[PDB]
Amino acid sequence: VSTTKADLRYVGATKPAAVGGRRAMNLMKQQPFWMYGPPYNAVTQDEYEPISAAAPKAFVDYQIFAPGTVKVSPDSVNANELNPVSGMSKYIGKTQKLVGDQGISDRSDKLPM
Amino acid sequence: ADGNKRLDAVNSIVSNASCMVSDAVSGMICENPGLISPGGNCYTNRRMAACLRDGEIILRYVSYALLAGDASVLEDRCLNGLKETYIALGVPTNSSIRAVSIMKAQAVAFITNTATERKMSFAAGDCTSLASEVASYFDRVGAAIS
Amino acid sequence: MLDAFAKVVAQADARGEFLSNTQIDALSKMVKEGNQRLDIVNKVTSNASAIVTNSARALFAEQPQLIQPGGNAYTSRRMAACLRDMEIVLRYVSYAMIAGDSSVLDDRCLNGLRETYQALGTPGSSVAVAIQKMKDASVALANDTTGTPIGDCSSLVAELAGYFDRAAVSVV
Amino acid sequence: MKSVITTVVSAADAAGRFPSNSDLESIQGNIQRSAARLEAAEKLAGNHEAVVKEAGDACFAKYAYLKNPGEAGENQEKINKCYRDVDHYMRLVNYCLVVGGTGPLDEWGIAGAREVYRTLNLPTSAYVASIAYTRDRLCVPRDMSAQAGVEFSAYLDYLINALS
Amino acid sequence: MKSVITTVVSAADAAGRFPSNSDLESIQGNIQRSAARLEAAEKLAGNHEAVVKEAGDACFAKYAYLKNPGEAGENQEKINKCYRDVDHYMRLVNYCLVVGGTGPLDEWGIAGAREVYRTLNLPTSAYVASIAYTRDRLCVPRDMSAQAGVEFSAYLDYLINALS
Amino acid sequence: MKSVITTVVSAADAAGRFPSNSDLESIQGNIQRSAARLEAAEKLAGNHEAVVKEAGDACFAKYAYLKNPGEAGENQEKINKCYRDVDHYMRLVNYCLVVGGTGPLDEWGIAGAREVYRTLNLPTSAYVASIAYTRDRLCVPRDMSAQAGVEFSAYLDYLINALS
Amino acid sequence: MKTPITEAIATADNQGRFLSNTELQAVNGRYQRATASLTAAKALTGSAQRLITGAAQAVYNKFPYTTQMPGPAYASSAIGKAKCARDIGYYLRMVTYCLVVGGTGPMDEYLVAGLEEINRSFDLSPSWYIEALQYIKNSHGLSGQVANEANAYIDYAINTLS
Amino acid sequence: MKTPITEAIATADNQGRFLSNTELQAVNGRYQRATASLTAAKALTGSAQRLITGAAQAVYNKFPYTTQMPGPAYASSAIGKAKCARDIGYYLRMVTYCLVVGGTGPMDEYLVAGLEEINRSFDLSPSWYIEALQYIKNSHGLSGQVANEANAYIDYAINTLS
Ligand SMILES: *CC[C@H]1/C(=C/c2[nH]c(/C=C3N=C(/C=C4\NC(=O)C(CC)=C4C)C(C)=C\3CCC(=O)O)c(CCC(=O)O)c2C)NC(=O)[C@@H]1C
Ligand SMILES: *[C@@H](C)[C@H]1/C(=C/C2=NC(=C\c3[nH]c(C[C@H]4NC(=O)C(C=C)=C4C)c(C)c3CCC(=O)O)/C(CCC(=O)O)=C2C)NC(=O)[C@@H]1C
Ligand SMILES: *[C@@H](C)[C@H]1/C(=C/C2=NC(=C\c3[nH]c(C[C@H]4NC(=O)C(C=C)=C4C)c(C)c3CCC(=O)O)/C(CCC(=O)O)=C2C)NC(=O)[C@@H]1C
Ligand SMILES: *[C@@H](C)[C@H]1/C(=C/C2=NC(=C\c3[nH]c(C[C@H]4NC(=O)C(C=C)=C4C)c(C)c3CCC(=O)O)/C(CCC(=O)O)=C2C)NC(=O)[C@@H]1C
Ligand SMILES: *[C@H](C)[C@H]1/C(=C/C2=NC(=C\c3[nH]c(C[C@H]4NC(=O)C(C=C)=C4C)c(C)c3CCC(=O)O)/C(CCC(=O)O)=C2C)NC(=O)[C@@H]1C
Ligand SMILES: *[C@H](C)[C@H]1/C(=C/C2=NC(=C\c3[nH]c(C[C@H]4NC(=O)C(C=C)=C4C)c(C)c3CCC(=O)O)/C(CCC(=O)O)=C2C)NC(=O)[C@@H]1C
Ligand SMILES: *[C@H](C)[C@H]1/C(=C/C2=NC(=C\c3[nH]c(C[C@H]4NC(=O)C(C=C)=C4C)c(C)c3CCC(=O)O)/C(CCC(=O)O)=C2C)NC(=O)[C@@H]1C
Ligand SMILES: *[C@H](C)[C@H]1/C(=C/C2=NC(=C\c3[nH]c(C[C@H]4NC(=O)C(C=C)=C4C)c(C)c3CCC(=O)O)/C(CCC(=O)O)=C2C)NC(=O)[C@@H]1C
Ligand SMILES: *[C@H](C)[C@H]1/C(=C/C2=NC(=C\c3[nH]c(C[C@H]4NC(=O)C(C=C)=C4C)c(C)c3CCC(=O)O)/C(CCC(=O)O)=C2C)NC(=O)[C@@H]1C
Ligand SMILES: *[C@H](C)[C@H]1/C(=C/c2[nH]c(/C=C3N=C(/C=C4\NC(=O)C(CC)=C4C)C(C)=C\3CCC(=O)O)c(CCC(=O)O)c2C)NC(=O)[C@@H]1C
Ligand SMILES: *[C@H](C)[C@H]1/C(=C/c2[nH]c(/C=C3N=C(/C=C4\NC(=O)C(CC)=C4C)C(C)=C\3CCC(=O)O)c(CCC(=O)O)c2C)NC(=O)[C@@H]1C
Ligand SMILES: C=CC1=C(C)[C@@H](Cc2[nH]c(/C=C3N=C(/C=C4\NC(=O)[C@H](C)[C@H]4CC)C(C)=C\3CCC(=O)O)c(CCC(=O)O)c2C)NC1=O
Ligand SMILES: C=CC1=C(C)[C@@H](Cc2[nH]c(/C=C3N=C(/C=C4\NC(=O)[C@H](C)[C@H]4CC)C(C)=C\3CCC(=O)O)c(CCC(=O)O)c2C)NC1=O
Repeated sequence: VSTTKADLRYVGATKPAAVGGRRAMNLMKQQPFWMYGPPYNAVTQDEYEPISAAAPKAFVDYQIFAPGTVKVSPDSVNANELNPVSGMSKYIGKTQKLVGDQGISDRSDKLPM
Repeated sequence: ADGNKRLDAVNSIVSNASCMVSDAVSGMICENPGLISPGGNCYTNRRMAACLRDGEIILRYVSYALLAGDASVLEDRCLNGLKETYIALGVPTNSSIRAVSIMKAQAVAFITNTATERKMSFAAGDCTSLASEVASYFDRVGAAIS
Repeated sequence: MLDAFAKVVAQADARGEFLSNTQIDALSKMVKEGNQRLDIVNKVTSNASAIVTNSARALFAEQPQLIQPGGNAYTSRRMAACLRDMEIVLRYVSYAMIAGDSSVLDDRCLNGLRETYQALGTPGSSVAVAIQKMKDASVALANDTTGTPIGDCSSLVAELAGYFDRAAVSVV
Repeated sequence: MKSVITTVVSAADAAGRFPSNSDLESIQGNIQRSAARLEAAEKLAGNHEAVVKEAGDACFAKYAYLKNPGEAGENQEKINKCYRDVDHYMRLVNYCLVVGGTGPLDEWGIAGAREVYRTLNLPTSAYVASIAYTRDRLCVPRDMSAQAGVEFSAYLDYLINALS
Repeated sequence: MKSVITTVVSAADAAGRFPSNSDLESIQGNIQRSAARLEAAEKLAGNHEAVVKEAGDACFAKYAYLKNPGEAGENQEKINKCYRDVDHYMRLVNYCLVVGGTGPLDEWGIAGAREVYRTLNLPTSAYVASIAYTRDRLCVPRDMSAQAGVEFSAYLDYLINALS
Repeated sequence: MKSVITTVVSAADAAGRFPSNSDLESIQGNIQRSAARLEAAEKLAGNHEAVVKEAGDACFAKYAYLKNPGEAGENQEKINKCYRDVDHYMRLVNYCLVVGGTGPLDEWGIAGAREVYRTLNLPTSAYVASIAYTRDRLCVPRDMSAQAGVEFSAYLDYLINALS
Repeated sequence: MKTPITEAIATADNQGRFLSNTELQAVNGRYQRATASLTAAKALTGSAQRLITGAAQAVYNKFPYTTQMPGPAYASSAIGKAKCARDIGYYLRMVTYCLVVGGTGPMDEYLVAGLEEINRSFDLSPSWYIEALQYIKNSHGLSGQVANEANAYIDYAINTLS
Repeated sequence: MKTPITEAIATADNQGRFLSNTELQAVNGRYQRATASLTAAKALTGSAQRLITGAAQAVYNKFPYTTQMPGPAYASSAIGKAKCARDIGYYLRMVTYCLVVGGTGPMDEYLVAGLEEINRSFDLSPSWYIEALQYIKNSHGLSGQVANEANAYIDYAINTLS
């Protein structure tokens, strides 16, 4: 009782990793939210990609621009919505990887390079 | 031969490398200031960190192709798949040529030593063959994307 | 061992009967599939190294304690023996696919595998996750065309999925 | 409105007939498929302010020329009328999953729109740049069901088809 | 599992008899009641990450002493195991609405729990305050129907009376 | 187009006959002989830019007077129409090896060709200097197989003989 | 040599008995499949230097350090480039040998046995050849069951290199 | 475990005899050499974080494609950079075990048994690890026989990879 979206993902994981590229990690699946934290430490699929190791020496200065052309939005303006009495926060700290999404990603968009 | 002119021109680019990329990708924002509005795609912290990483790889390729003296270092898998990698991700792929055309202007400033706020000490002589040699490499990169 | 043709013969010799006319017409359908069965065994065998390694790669992403010091796949001899077992199970599942009968699969791989992993301390709930990851890498490789003529193979991929589920319940 | 009920009751009236067994057999189909569309009419009516407000950002991040002077995104009242429009369309798409057909999208969102958007110089390619953003971003086990994510994304590219 | 099927089979196995007319009459109750308790099990299985995390910090909103030194909510690992152990209990209530009895709650959540929460010094009135918060959060027409909320709350206070 | 399957049907219709065992026996020759002319049709389908080039200048090497004023190949607009024509003949030879007979070359490239080259002053000795060069620039173990260099060479001088 | 005919003689000589229809049906399957296996051997042989030159150029684009790094193990000289194209021709030639005899017999004896002792000694990466075998798999131009016979022995060579 | 002490016991047990002076002299040679072996183990343990993170950078400077190329086999992501430095620390830890024990017995058991099949499966190149082991041989700063003891287990690991 499989689906077309599931079988188009898993067939990229049958090529070798010298050929398939980022598609070699396409067999991994979404786990519960507590599985990504401190006793268990399960790895997301974004950490196998080169976007997780991006740290350039260059930087945008932000005083080059005209006033009015830099925008900043928060995620909430509420203190117990940003951090509860427990430490389980989506926004502040090391507990923002404890979420029910984002274990898997889309690396079947581009190419096998 | 004259490998001293070859080494002077590469060194003048790998010295001012991080100033070049941060001038290029911020002159690119300055022209369309909607890349860093909400919804734009240099807006978030990781999308900003990857656009900076791309210009450092591109300038590394042009700096290393100038040191060898051939465009055999240019093709890589970098020359092919950049135009398809940006369309698939969804990246303004003409605005990504503004950052390479800006970087092209700075490298022919540092080589011909006409940089309007930096002056370095060289010998006397000419470099306007090496300035064209690196204009072609900055054209091979900006033609592989469109 | 005995395949699916030999399975109904052995069931008929123990009754002392000739095969029926209905039973010959049911073995004509097993020859009528014939080439579609050999396409599944061709696709699974041709990508056998990448199915085992990339589903071991995805097991250690979700259960990363297996390769920590004190885990069951931490050393070179204990990691190489783990990939060797995942290639043993994929071998005898392809043997059971070309035969149409799961008799070589349990008489030469599965019988005594639960007793082996209980004497060694190998986590049997993690072996069945590696079996279930080679399953959907192979039932997604089964129903893609890639140089096969277009047709319906949904009855032979339910048989291949049933051999992966059989190997997974004989160890969990 | 074009629904399942209003087609088979109009057509029998056009012939002067009573309701017959082919009419009741189609309203029976409005009992099997009805559970999925009333599940995407509810996920959209509970999270519309979050889908409207970062689909309108895709309309401006792709067409940055619209923020020039003289365009339809020059001042901030024009940009606010844009986000109201994407909220207007999603309210019509939510109406379609409750009615069952494309009744409210046709009469209230399409029938006249090609005249109005051409007089007031609003591009339709910026309207479909945001409706295609919502469609290519549905996540089928997470956002809704599998069959509720089919019929939600079928009313979307009906609107993408009618505008472009 | 303690269920409707496994009760009437075990009762007719200890007596050594075939399934009688009263053993088939009990499985008919499993049919007429399955409509309500599978609606609650599907409503829970779609929105479980938001129900668990809403109840996980209802523990610490009543008992702020658990962040004191030596307690059970000191560091990041102990609150990860706390939100896990609440999510374990909400999975077993989803399993009990599917099976139809208190089977998975008894064998997997309740048996042996008094000896573990005392040896490891986890206050059992805080494995209750998260369960009691979910039982009063439920609005009977809003999230589910009337009889789906009767079944959902009756498995929710079976767990409360088993920890108390 | 003249081929095996057209000529044995046009002959068996001149008499008003059903297809007989001498009509079928001809088309069995279409089966044994197609495996050599199809790997001489795809062999030209890939490499055809290099053969119109290598043969299009073989005439102009031979007939160097063609670039004088008043002549045919005097300027580059006429030279481009000339290289286009050798492309046209090579395309039809690719068509002929697919059908099996000279129907394409006759009905498209041969029929009426003498009426025009006399009118437009084109020397047909230049046209056959190209096609003859392609014939003997051919290494029959290297370029294709042996019996494919029979089928490729057969249509190549049928075009020569129909221009001579 | 592992061919379908020698593996049928060996299963009858092992128990010391004459050939039966268990073994005659196995040799019959070779003959029915050798129609498609011998057209793929003609086609890969005729397209050899198009495929050896093109596959060497695909390794130099996937792994461009191999043409830049100094050392004997790299194709960064005239001699090292001549040995790289020699190696693609060895791999393509064993594939055509396997299509002739109908099993994975010739590349077992001539290519696979002793391969990883060489790649360890002479510092050759086995992923250099997987990219070369993937170019030939995508650009031989075959189709039908002619492609399925050629790809089945190309994919066998990838499985021994990984 | 292959130590100088347990190779002497296993020699006497395979012959069914008591420990003669052939085996007491082999144990005595370990005690004469254990002075330099146990100060080398102390000095490599105290320099662990300096030698691991310095030798990961030596591989990224000689093979700079290993930080650019996507795929799970390369140090291009957060988890691949973490797994590369974890493997230098596995090699440094087994050298300190071999210096304490007195023979190539811990890294024969824990490291080299099955290492060729792992590198070929997970596409890891053994020339990466040789370069990191040449950095540790040229940066521990030991001298005399204390350096002779540490170097003799570092290029035992090099001969199993090359
Ligand atoms: C990723 C796999 C899981 C795992 C596997 C694991 N298995 C072993 C050891 C053995 N497995 C067998 C079983 C077979 N051997 C065979 O030849 C056949 C074919 C008929 C079977 C079914 C045997 C005999 C052994 C022991 C001998 C050996 O290979 O060394 C080990 C090693 C255990 C040890 O203590 O060395 C592992 C690690 N373990 C996991 O963690 C994975 C979940
Ligand atoms: C870092 C500052 C380097 C350096 C680089 C050079 N940049 C040169 C030209 C140049 N400058 C800009 C400015 C740009 N940054 C912004 O923030 C904004 C507005 C928001 C703008 C416009 C651009 C786009 C360019 C490219 C050419 C152009 O389009 O103007 C340049 C050449 C100048 C010269 O002739 O000297 C150099 C060398 N300059 C330095 O000296 C430090 C080392
Ligand atoms: C899942 C398989 C996808 C994926 C999903 C993510 N979406 C995220 C945020 C987000 N999601 C939506 C669309 C969603 N909301 C709805 O109301 C409906 C149905 C009408 C849908 C489909 C929106 C509008 C947003 C913006 C913010 C919000 O409202 O949540 C999300 C969080 C991070 C992110 O934005 O990427 C995820 C992970 N993302 C994936 O990578 C896979 C492919
Ligand atoms: C938050 C509501 C609590 C709190 C809770 C903790 N519970 C902890 C551990 C724990 N919970 C269980 C029962 C759970 N495991 C299961 O497998 C199932 C059913 C399938 C259930 C309900 C067990 C067996 C354990 C111990 C094993 C483990 O470590 O997971 C726990 C960890 C204890 C520790 O760290 O020593 C905590 C912290 N903490 C709070 O502050 C309030 C009281
Ligand atoms: C910056 C001036 C651009 C821009 C860049 C973005 N690139 C993003 C991801 C990305 N970039 C590349 C190409 C890069 N990798 C290479 O290996 C080479 C050459 C050898 C280059 C130039 C790749 C392959 C990827 C995808 C891999 C990954 O995601 O890690 C990116 C992130 C987009 C996203 O994931 O949402 C950005 C923002 N974007 C811009 O707006 C300007 C024009
Ligand atoms: C072109 C960008 C310059 C310029 C270049 C010239 N340099 C000349 C001589 C020269 N340059 C260097 C430095 C270079 N050689 C190296 O070996 C290294 C690094 C190890 C570097 C950076 C040296 C050492 C020399 C030789 C004379 C000296 O000792 O300085 C030169 C004269 C020709 C020649 O003899 O090579 C030229 C024209 N000069 C310019 O006018 C533009 C701006
Ligand atoms: C099902 C999972 C596949 C699929 C299978 C089909 N294959 C069909 C015909 C066919 N297959 C082969 C290859 C096979 N026969 C052999 O002898 C060997 C190796 C020794 C192999 C690998 C051949 C030669 C043939 C031709 C026989 C024929 O055409 O009948 C086939 C029949 C086509 C049809 O009737 O429609 C099917 C359905 N096709 C699929 O789409 C899925 C993915
Ligand atoms: C934002 C994504 C657009 C954009 C939109 C603008 N729309 C403007 C006016 C407008 N829009 C509608 C359609 C709306 N009204 C409805 O009743 C329904 C459906 C029930 C819909 C979708 C109408 C009828 C009008 C005219 C009356 C009014 O002002 O509301 C508008 C202002 C027009 C002007 O005065 O220039 C803008 C700017 N602009 C954009 O840039 C993108 C394309
Ligand atoms: C009924 C007493 C009230 C009412 C209460 C509100 N509930 C609100 C949000 C809300 N409620 C629940 C629990 C319920 N929904 C579920 O899906 C499940 C189990 C699967 C249960 C027990 C949840 C999880 C949430 C948050 C998600 C959401 O609905 O937005 C609510 C909104 C404020 C709030 O965030 O709590 C109210 C006002 N609502 C009513 O209309 C009657 C009067
Ligand atoms: C080309 C794809 C890449 C490459 C090739 C390269 N190979 C060598 C050296 C050898 N290759 C072999 C392989 C075989 N010999 C056989 O007889 C067979 C079966 C028919 C095979 C597969 C062997 C044995 C050697 C070493 C002995 C010799 O040179 O003959 C080199 C030279 C390395 C050296 O001399 O040490 C090179 C450069 N290397 C690349 O960079 C390309 C990506
Ligand atoms: C770092 C210098 C280079 C690099 C490293 C890298 N290695 C792996 C994966 C593995 N390494 C081992 C090795 C051992 N495991 C052991 O237990 C022992 C003895 C104690 C050794 C020597 C093993 C078994 C693996 C695979 C297990 C796993 O998946 O983690 C990776 C990840 C590869 C993958 O496919 O996951 C990486 C990135 N790679 C580089 O690029 C550096 C140059
Ligand atoms: C499908 C088959 C097919 C063809 C082969 C061509 C045949 C052909 N060629 C030309 C037309 C021409 N052909 C040539 C040919 C040559 N010039 C030379 O120097 C040499 C003699 C020779 C090739 C080397 C030139 C120069 C013209 C243009 C002459 C003119 O227009 O006056 C024309 C007149 C119309 C036109 O200009 O296109 C036609 C019908 N057309 C077809 O449809
Ligand atoms: C339709 C069929 C068909 C062909 C035959 C070839 C025809 C052909 N051969 C060559 C090219 C060549 N052809 C040969 C072959 C030979 N030289 C000799 O002296 C011998 C007679 C013969 C070997 C038996 C050689 C040696 C070259 C290279 C020399 C050159 O390119 O001028 C070229 C130029 C471009 C190239 O190298 O591919 C072309 C178009 N292409 C085709 O599409």
